[PDB]
Amino acid sequence: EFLKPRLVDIEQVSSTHAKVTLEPLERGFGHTLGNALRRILLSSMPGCAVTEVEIDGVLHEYSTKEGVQEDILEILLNLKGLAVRVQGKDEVILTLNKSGIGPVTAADITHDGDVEIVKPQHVICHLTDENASISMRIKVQRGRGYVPASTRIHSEEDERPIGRLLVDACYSPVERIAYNVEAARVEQRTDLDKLVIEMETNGTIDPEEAIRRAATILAEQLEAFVDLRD
Amino acid sequence: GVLKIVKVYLAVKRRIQPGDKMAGRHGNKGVISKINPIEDMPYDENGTPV
Amino acid sequence: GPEEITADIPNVGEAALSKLDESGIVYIGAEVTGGDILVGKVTPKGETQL
Repeated sequence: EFLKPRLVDIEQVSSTHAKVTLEPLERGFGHTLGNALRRILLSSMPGCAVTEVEIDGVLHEYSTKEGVQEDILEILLNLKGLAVRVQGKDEVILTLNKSGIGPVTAADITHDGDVEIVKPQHVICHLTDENASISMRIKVQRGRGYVPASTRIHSEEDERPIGRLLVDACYSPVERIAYNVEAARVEQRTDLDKLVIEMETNGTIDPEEAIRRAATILAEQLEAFVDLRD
Repeated sequence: GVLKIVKVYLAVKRRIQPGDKMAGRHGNKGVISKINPIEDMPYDENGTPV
Repeated sequence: GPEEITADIPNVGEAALSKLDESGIVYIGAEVTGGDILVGKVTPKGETQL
């Protein structure tokens, strides 16, 4: 004699905000599904982010291209916060060519079908000389969690080039997930709760898709208890 | 006596880790004891962890 | 006799002489780690009596 909650309306406040509600919760299950969902979404959602950059005429990170007005150490720290969602493949290799005076925004990346940038007003660097020219070949991958450049070196496998500037990659499309259970009301039931997961992605992952991939990470894991093998 | 010298530089980039020694301005030292995950940290009413 | 900065080294595997060019010095930008070679240098030694 239990109740089971069903997905309800998804108020989309902005592009990076979201509010999804789980209507018919039995009493005592508010904080049980919430904190078991907030603790999964913040941890293990698969995403995509840059993995290694490569510029045309620079050898290491601490150089300084001529014409741009940032050290290369800042051009990598600006790419790391580049949000991008690839649909078909698993990894891509982007491109970026620009010349002339004016800030090189992220929207000047070469346009492919699958690769779909999300924040096209993103600044990357600046150009401040009429005969300046910056041409890089960004890389992109899928994964989850966080894997720094040092620990991703163990699987280097003879990284022959000396122009492969390595970036640290933090794939995760969530930044903060608050949730609060309140007094839901079915037509006739003394006490029913409502979960309201106020999520906030970096414009990458669909909200309703996150929960349907956070639940199957739980429901796939409880098998080891349902069948206590001994 | 010396014939030819060769000086070489290395630019190592060390991160933070257990064992380091942070400290505020008011003389409150402390050695970092652990680096939690993103979600074990106490979150206030709007999810922002400390 | 004088030492040399020749890029040839006695019984060293080619895994070690990968970064340094034929002149003996390392490149500029080659990410090295512990125990790698930075400057090939050999010193004359006789008087073995093994």
